[PDB]
Amino acid sequence: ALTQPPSASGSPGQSVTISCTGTSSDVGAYNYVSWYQQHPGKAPKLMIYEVNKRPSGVPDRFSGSKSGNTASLTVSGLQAEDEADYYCGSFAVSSVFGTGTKVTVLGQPKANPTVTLFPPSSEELQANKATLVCLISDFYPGAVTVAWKADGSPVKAGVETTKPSKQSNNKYAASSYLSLTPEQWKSHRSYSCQVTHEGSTVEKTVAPTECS
Amino acid sequence: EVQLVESGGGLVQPGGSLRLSCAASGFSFSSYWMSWARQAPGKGLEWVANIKEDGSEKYYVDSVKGRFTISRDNAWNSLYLQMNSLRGEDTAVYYCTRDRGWLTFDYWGQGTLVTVSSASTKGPSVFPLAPSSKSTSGGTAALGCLVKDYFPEPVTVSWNSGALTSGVHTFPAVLQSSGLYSLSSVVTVPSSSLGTQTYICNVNHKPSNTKVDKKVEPKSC
Ligand SMILES: [Cl-]
Ligand SMILES: [Cl-]
Ligand SMILES: [Cl-]
Ligand SMILES: [Cl-]
Ligand SMILES: [Cl-]
Ligand SMILES: [Cl-]
Ligand SMILES: [Mg+2]
Repeated sequence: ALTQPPSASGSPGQSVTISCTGTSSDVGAYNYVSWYQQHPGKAPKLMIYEVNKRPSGVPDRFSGSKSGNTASLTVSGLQAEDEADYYCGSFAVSSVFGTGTKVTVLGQPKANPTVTLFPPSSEELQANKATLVCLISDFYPGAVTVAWKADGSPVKAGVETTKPSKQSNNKYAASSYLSLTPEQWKSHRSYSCQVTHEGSTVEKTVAPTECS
Repeated sequence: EVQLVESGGGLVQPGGSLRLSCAASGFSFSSYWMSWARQAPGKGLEWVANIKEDGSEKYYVDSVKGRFTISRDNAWNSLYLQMNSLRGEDTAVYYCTRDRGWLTFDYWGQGTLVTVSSASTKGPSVFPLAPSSKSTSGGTAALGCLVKDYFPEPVTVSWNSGALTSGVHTFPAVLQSSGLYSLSSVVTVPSSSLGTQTYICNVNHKPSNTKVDKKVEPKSC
């Protein structure tokens, strides 16, 4: 319900603003918007409450504001440790927390993803299962969105996607799976794995009748 | 210093029950609303339940309304979450949090993992991710192993018994709705090697004492 951009970035010392969009009943009706920072493997920490207040020991380079149905978190003078997931949160939003934004503090050149899409193997089909495996590699910043299509229509059931994590060459990789029955697999002309990275999309397609 | 410490996380089977507890210190516990939040692995945060300073009001997110009960003990600075009719959807790290007002969580515990699965220890089934018949014409080709349906974590994956490490990436595991984990491992190799170099992923699943070595071959087609 509270919508955030999936990612945002800046180089050390630059500013970045991330937005949190709700409705007139929550962000527009109340000044009780919060911002939480979460580093990998750690609990969230409150960075901003009541739209613009900072807990003690949150650096003043974090500031919060609200206009309309949108709250915004601004980091003025990013430091590398600010790289984290940021969630907004609001009173009167049913699950409270926004969809979250990975803020990257840029430390290497932008790298576009390679997408590798494997159809179900003959062996897995013979075991009565059908997994499409979409491997996404060599991207940076480490934030992607993955969407699946069957015959051009969006497919949400049966998808599991892993959070990007570092490769040993320090670019990122992520994986996504579309788990189908063999009957489902054969009942469509094509399937696609569509990766959105930094506002642009790369899509790979396979077909049950096509030797990928 | 405000400190919140969860305990009680663990593996529980669907339909099962589980009680979480939180030990709070460093503030007037009985002066504050307290709240539980949760986070499925690699996913976003979700509020779960809160409870008024004196316990006279309890509230739950819709997904847990009527399955979960939150309670507090002000004399013992303790917050509880009774979880019932548990489901795979509920697999999450659960955080104890202090609510300073209007669903604002100014302090958070370290979190406790609840995994909801009916699975018993199970070795993986490994399927080849054969290189594209297009990538096969030259240059490089990605090939891999799909390591399916095992429990518990972890599996480790090597390639050619550890002789192949460059360009290997083993992904984190997903917990499927079945209650079992899957992951993939991929390696990029020279396409010119595909007809002469054998590529074998070595999948070790210590919990089941299972090791699988799967040869990954170019596709006949
Ligand atoms: Cl970097
Ligand atoms: Cl740069
Ligand atoms: Cl690499
Ligand atoms: Cl109570
Ligand atoms: Cl506070
Ligand atoms: Cl790896
Ligand atoms: Mg960085």
